[PDB]
Amino acid sequence: EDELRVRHLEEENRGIVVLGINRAYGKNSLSKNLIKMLSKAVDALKSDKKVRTIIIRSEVPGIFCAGADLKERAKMSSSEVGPFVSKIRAVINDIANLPVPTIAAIDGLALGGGLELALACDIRVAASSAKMGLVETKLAIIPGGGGTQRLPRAIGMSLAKELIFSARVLDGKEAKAVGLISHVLEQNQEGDAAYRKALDLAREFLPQGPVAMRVAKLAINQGMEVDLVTGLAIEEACYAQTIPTKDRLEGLLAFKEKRPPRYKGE
Amino acid sequence: DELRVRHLEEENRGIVVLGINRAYGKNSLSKNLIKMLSKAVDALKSDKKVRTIIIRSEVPGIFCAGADLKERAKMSSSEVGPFVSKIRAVINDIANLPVPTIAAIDGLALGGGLELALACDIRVAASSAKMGLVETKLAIIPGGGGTQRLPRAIGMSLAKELIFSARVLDGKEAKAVGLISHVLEQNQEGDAAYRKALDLAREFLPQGPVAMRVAKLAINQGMEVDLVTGLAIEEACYAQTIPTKDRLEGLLAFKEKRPPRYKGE
Amino acid sequence: EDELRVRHLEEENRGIVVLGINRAYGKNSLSKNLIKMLSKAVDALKSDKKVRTIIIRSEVPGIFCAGADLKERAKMSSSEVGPFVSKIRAVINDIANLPVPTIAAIDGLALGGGLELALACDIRVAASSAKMGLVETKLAIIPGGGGTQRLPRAIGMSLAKELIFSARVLDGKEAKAVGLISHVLEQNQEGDAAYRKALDLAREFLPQGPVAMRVAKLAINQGMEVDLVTGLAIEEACYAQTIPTKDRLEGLLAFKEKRPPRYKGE
Amino acid sequence: DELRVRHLEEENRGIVVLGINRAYGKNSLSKNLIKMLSKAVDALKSDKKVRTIIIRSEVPGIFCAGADLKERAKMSSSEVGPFVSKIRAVINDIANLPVPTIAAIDGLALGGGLELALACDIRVAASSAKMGLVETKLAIIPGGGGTQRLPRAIGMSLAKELIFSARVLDGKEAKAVGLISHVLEQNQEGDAAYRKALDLAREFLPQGPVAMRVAKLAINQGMEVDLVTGLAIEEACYAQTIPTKDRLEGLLAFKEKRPPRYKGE
Amino acid sequence: EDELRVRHLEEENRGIVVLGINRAYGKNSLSKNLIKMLSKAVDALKSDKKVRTIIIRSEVPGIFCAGADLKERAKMSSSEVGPFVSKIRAVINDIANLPVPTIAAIDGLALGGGLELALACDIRVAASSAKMGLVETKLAIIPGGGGTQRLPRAIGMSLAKELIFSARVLDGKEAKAVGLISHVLEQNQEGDAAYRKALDLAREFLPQGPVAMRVAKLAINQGMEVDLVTGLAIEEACYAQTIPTKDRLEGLLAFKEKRPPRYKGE
Amino acid sequence: DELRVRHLEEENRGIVVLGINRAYGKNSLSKNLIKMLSKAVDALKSDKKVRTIIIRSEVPGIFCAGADLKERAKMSSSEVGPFVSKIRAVINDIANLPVPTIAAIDGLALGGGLELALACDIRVAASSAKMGLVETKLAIIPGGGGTQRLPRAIGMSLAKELIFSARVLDGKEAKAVGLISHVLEQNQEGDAAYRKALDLAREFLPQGPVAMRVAKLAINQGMEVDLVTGLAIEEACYAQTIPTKDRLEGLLAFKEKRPPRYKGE
Repeated sequence: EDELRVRHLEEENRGIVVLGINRAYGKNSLSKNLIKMLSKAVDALKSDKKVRTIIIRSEVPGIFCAGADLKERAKMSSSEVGPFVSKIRAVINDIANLPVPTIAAIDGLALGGGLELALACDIRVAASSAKMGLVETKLAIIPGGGGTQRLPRAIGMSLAKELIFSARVLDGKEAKAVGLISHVLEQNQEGDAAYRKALDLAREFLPQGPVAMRVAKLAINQGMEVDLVTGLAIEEACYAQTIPTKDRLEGLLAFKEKRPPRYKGE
Repeated sequence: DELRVRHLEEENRGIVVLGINRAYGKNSLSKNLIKMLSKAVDALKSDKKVRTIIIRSEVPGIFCAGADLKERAKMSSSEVGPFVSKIRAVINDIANLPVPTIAAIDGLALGGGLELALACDIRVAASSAKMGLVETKLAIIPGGGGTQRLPRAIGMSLAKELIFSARVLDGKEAKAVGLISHVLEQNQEGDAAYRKALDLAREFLPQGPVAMRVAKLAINQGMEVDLVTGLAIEEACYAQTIPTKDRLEGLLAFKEKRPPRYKGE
Repeated sequence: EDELRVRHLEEENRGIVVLGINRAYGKNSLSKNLIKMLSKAVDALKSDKKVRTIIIRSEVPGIFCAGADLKERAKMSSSEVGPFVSKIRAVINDIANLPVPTIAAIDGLALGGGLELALACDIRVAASSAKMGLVETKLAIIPGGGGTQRLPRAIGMSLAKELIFSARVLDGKEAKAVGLISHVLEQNQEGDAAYRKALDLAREFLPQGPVAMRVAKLAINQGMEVDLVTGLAIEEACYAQTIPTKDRLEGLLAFKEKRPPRYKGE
Repeated sequence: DELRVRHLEEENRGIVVLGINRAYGKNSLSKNLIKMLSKAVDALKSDKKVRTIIIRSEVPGIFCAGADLKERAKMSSSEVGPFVSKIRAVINDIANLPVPTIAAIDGLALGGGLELALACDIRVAASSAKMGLVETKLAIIPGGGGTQRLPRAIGMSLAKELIFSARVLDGKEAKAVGLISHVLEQNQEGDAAYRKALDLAREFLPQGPVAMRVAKLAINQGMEVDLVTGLAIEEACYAQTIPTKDRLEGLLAFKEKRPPRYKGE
Repeated sequence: EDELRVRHLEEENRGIVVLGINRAYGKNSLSKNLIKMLSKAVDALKSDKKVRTIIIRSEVPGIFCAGADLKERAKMSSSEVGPFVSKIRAVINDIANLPVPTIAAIDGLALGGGLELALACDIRVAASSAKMGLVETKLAIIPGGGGTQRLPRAIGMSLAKELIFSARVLDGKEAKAVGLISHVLEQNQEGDAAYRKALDLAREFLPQGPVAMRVAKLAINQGMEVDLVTGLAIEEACYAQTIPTKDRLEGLLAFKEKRPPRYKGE
Repeated sequence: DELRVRHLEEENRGIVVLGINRAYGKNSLSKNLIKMLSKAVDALKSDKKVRTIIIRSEVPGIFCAGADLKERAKMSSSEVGPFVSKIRAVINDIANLPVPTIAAIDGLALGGGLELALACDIRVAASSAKMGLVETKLAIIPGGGGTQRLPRAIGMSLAKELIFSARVLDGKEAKAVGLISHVLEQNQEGDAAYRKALDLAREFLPQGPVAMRVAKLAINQGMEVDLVTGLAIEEACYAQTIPTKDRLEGLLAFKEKRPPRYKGE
C-alpha cells in the first residue's frame, strides 16, 4: 500500500535493508493496514538470510511514528480495542526478535507505538530536535506496545516510571541523557541526520560473521531474561553454533594471510 | 503522631504526605514508628482518591537514620531477625503502594531510611543531603530491601562498592550514580527536596487514576520476570483500562479539544 | 608458577591477596596452563578464611589480559574448542563467585576473556589509556567467557549490543562513560595507577565485618538473578547469618563506647 | 482437504475440530500441512464463537507421525534449523490458543505428532494408540518443544528415560505415566478418543467464555514464573471478568436458581 | 467473635495449634469479618514462637469452607469486588507463608476460597466423602484465591485446567487419586476424621528441631519458585542458620549417647 | 580404593560405573570420599567414550547414609557449612554429568545418599531398600540439594511431609510417590537395582551420543526457566546436532533398512 517501503541497499550498504514508514496523511500512525504490511514485511525478513542489519525509519521529515491511530480507535468497540492493541504489541515483539542487528533512526516525532517500535530495535539514534515519549496515561490508558516492559529495561525503573507517570515527552538531548538513545545527532538540511548515522553505524556491522552476529544477538536477548547461570548455558549453546562454521576458519585464516575476511555466513 | 498523614487540597488535592516526625530518635525506625507506618501504608492502600504519595521528614536535616539502635541493644538475638523482617515487610508494602510514590530526601537517610526511599518510585534529594547503607561497618547487612533495591536502581557494581565500603554520599553524588532522579540546592527552610517533590507530584494528578495504577503494576511486576511474561502482564493491565469511563473521557476530551475530567473509573 | 603469582599482603593491607598475571611473552593470554593455574588459585582462595578482598591485576605494563590465546586455539580441533572455551567460562564464573569483594585493576589491554575476567569482578578500575573490548564478531565467533551475559547486565543491553556487534574497543575514558568501569584515572610513569587505586579502595573494605561482607555479596549477586520477592527472602537468610556472630555484638559495643570495632570474622 | 476445520452444530455447537487427513503419508508434518495448519491456528486465535478446540486425525490408526522424513532428506542443514523452528513455532501457537484444547490420540503419535499433542491442554488416547519421541535414535532431539513440554507434563525423570531410550508407549502406559488424562478402549470406527474428547468439550461449553480464556492465560503464564508474580497475573486476569455482563448473569442466574446463559461479554 | 477460634493444644499435642472455622449459617464462607478475624489470627501466629504445627479445619461437620460469600458479593459494586478478592488472595498467601508446617483437615465441602485456603496449607488431609473443587467458571469468573496458581502446581497443569474448565467437583477419593490431597480416609461418626488424622500426622513433626523445620520450609517454598541453582543457594543460607544452633549439637549428642533428642528451638 | 571407577565393555561398552566401597563407614560422605568422588566426576566430564553412568554401592544392603556423623562432630562451627557446600557442590556436579545417569539403590540411602540419587537422571531401587532425608530429626536440614531436588521430583506437599516427618521409605513407597522410576525385588546377589540399571542403561547405548548430550542439556536447563526461553534452549541444542555426521548416518541407516552406527561427531 506504499505506506511501508522495504529497500535492500546496494554497493557499500549491501547487507543492510531499510524499512521506511511513509504515511504523512496519518503522521505515520499505526493504522490497521500499516501493521499488516509491517507484520508482513517483518515475517519476511525473519527468513531472509542475506540481510545483515535492519534500519527502521520514516520517509516523512519531522515524524517517525505518532503511535496508534486515535481516529480509527474511536470507532472500535470495547471488545475490539484489546485485540487490536495486542496485535500492535505482537508485531513490535516480532521486531525485537528479528535475527540481525536492528537500528531505529528517529528524525521526528515518536510516541506510543512509535517509540515502542523503536524500543524493540537493538539501538536507537535521533536528531536533537526529535520528540518522543509515552503519553498513554494522559488518555487514561497505558503503553500497550511493550513500553511498560522495554522502557524500564532500557532507562531503568525509576526514570521509566517518571516518564510514564507524567506522560512527559523528551527531545533528542534529553533522551540521550536518560539513556533512551545511544547517539544524538544534529538534524541536517534534509531532516535525516539520524537515518544517516544509522546507515554509518550499520556499515560497522557488515564486516562481521553473519552467523556469529545472530547467535550473539540470541545469547544477549534470551540471557538477559533468565538467571545468569542459565544465561551462561545459553551463551555456550550459541557459541557452539559458531564452531562448525567456515567463517570461524575463514577468520583465523584471514589474519594469517593478513587480509579482510570474506565471511559468507557459512 | 510521630507519623503525620495529610491529604493536601486545592491545586495539590490528590497528594498525600507521609511525614516522619521523631526528632527525638532522629526519625529512627522504632517499634512504634514501624507500627504506625504500617497502618498508614495499609490504609492508603484502600484510599480511592489518592493519586500520589510523598514520603518526607518534618525534621530539618534528617530524613530517617535507619533502625533505632537503642532498641536493638535491648533486643535478644531471637528477636532481631523477626524485627528486621517486620521492617523489610513494611518497606516492601510501601514499594507496592498503588499510586506513584516520591521520596523527598532533605536530610540524613541511612539504612532503613535510604531503603524506605528506594521503595519509593522516585527519589529527590537536596545537595547537602547525606544517604547510604553502612550496615557492614556494624558487622551486619541492609535488611530493609537494600541488598535488593540498591543494585536494581544503580547497578550491581556501584551498589556493591557502596555496601562493601559502607560509604555515605551527598545529594550531588547520589544524582551522579542515579540513586535519585532530582537533585537541588537546599533552601533556607530546609525543605528543598519536598517542594520539588510536590511540583513533580502535581504533574501526575492530571492522568487517568486507573491507568496510573495498573501502569505501575505492569512495571513493578514486569521487571521481575522475563520480558515475554512482562508483555502478558502489560496486556492484562491494559485490558483493565478499556472498559473504563475515563478511557472514553480521554478520547472525548481529545475530540472536544479540552482537558480531560478523569474520575478513576 | 611465575605465570600466576598470589601475594597475600599484610599489616595495613592484611586481608588483601593479589592475583597477578605474568605471561608477558604471550600478552597474558588465557593459555591452557594459565587457566589451570587460575582455576586452582581461585578454588584455593574460594575457601581461604583470612581473605577479606581480592584484586586481579597484571605485572606486565600496558597489558592486562589479551584474552584467549589465538595460537593454542589454532592447534585445536572443532570437537575441542567448545570444551576449552567452556572451561574458561567456568573459571571466570568461579571468580565471580568468590566469597569476598573483588576488584579488577586494569592498567593495560583487556580483550575477550580478559575483559570478561574483569566483568566477573565486583569493581572495575582502569587507566584512561587502557583499551578494552569484545572483538569476537570480527573473527566470526562470540564472547565465550560470559561476555554475552555480563556486558549487557553491566552497561545495559543496547550499548552492550553495539560494542559486540561492531567489535569496538574502548579506552578507560569511554569505558567510564558507558559505565563499564567505576573508577578511571590517568596512568602514572609506573603504569600501575589502576592497581594503586584498586588497592586504596580495598583498604576501605578492611574495617567492615567479614561475615557481613560475604553474605552481603551473596544476597546482592543471588538476588539480582531472581524476582525481587525472592531476593528479599535471600536477603533475610543472609542477614540471619550475621545475627548470632560475635562481630555483630562487637559492633554494637564499639558504637556504645564510641570507638573503632575489632572484627574477628565470627 | 488435507486439513479439515469444522464448526460442529447441535449439542456440540461451540466446538471446533481440526482433523488431519493425509493417510497418503501417515499425517507427517510436511511443508504444506504446516502452512495450512498455521493458517488454521492463526484463524482460530480470532474466532469469536469457539469455546473449545479438538485436534484429531481422520485417518484411523494414525494421529501424526511427526516431521516428514522424506522431505527432511532433501534439505541442506542450512534449511533444517529454520523448518524445525517453524514446527516448534506453529506447535507453540497451538499451545496458546485462547480456548480449551483437546488432543484425541486414536493412532500413532510420534515426534512432532506427540509434541503437537503436548501443546494441547488435555490429552485422551485409545489404549492401543502408540506415542513417543524417538528423535535420539536418529541422532537428533525433539525439536517441536518436546524437550520442554514432556518434562513439564510427566516430570524430569520419566521424560528423560523416555527420550534417552526413545521408547514408544501405548495408551495404557501413556496414561500410567501421566502423559494423558483419559484413556479408553478403542472402537470399531477407531475414534473412541475423539468421541471421548467431544463429551469432555461439551462439559466446557456451559462456562463463561471470558473467564475461561483468562483462566487459561492465568494458568499458562503463572506456571512459568514465581508464585508471587503468578498471583498478580491471577488478579489482573480476574479483573477482566469483573466488568462483564456474563459475570452479572452468573449471579443473576444463581439468584433465580436457573442455569446461566453466557454470551461472552 | 467465636466465628474463628484458635486452640493451643497441650499434653501430647503441645506445639500444635488448631485454627477452626465456626461459621455454620454461611457454610464457613469467606466474609469480610471472617477474612479479617482470620488475618489477625494468621498474623499473630506468624510471630508466635512456640508453634510447631498449625492445623486448619472446620468446627462444622460436613463443611470445610464454601469460599466467598455470594450474599456480600451480590451487594458489591464492581469497583469493590477486585479489592475484596485480592484481600482473600493475600490472606490465603500469608497462610501459605506461615513459619511452621500447616495441615488442612478437609471434613466437608471445600469450594473456591475454601479449597484455595487448603491449597495454601502444606499438607491436605480429607475424608473420602468430602467434596472439593473450584467452580468459578460456572459463574463467569476465575479462581481468585490463588487457585489458578496453586492447583496447577499441586496436581499439574493438564489436570488443573480440566478441573477449572469444567468447574468439576471431586470427592475425597477422587482428590487423593489426582494428587490434590495426600491422605484420604473414610469419615467417622464424629465428622472429624480428617482432623483426627491431621492430629496424628502433626504429632510426627513435634520431635524435630523447630528452627530446622522452619528454614526447611523456607528453603522448599522459596527454592521451588526460582531456578535450581539459586535454589541451591537458598538451601545453603538456610542450612547455615542451623549451624550455630544449640539444637544441632543436641542431635549429635543425642545420637552419640544413643537416646531421644531434646530440642528447644535454638 | 573406596571409590571404584570402571569402564565396562563387550555389550556394556560405553557404560561406566561409580562404585562406592566404604563399609567401614556405611559409605558415609567423608571429606576424603567426597574428594575422590569430585575428581572422578570431574574427569568423567571430559571422557569422550562414556555414553551412560551408573552410581552404585559395592557394599550390599547399603547405598549411602549421607555425611559421616563422626567427622562432623569433630568440625567446628566454621568448618560445617564450607564442608556441606562441598557435598552440595559435588552432588550438583553429578547432576550435571554430560550423559544419562542411573542410580541403583540396592540398600539404605539417607541424607547425602538419597540426594546423590536425586542428582541422577533416573532412580532404580529394590523394593526392600530404604531411603529418606532425616535431617530435621538431627535439628538440621537436607544439605545436598534435597530441599530442592526432592520437591521437584515428587511434589512440594509430599516432599514437605517427608522432610518434616523425616520418615524413611522402602522401594515400594518410593515408587508410589514417584521418588524412583523402577522397583524390583532384591535378589540373592543383593544387586537387583544394579542389574536393572545396566539393562536400562543398555537401551541408551545406541542413540546418537551428541543428541543424547544436548538432550539432557535442553531438559535440565528448560525446566528451570520460563517455557518460552525453554524452547529457545531446545532450538540452540537441536542446532548442535544438525552439522554432525551422526544425523546424516541416522537418515542413511533408515534409508538402507539397517541399525544406526553412531559415534559422536
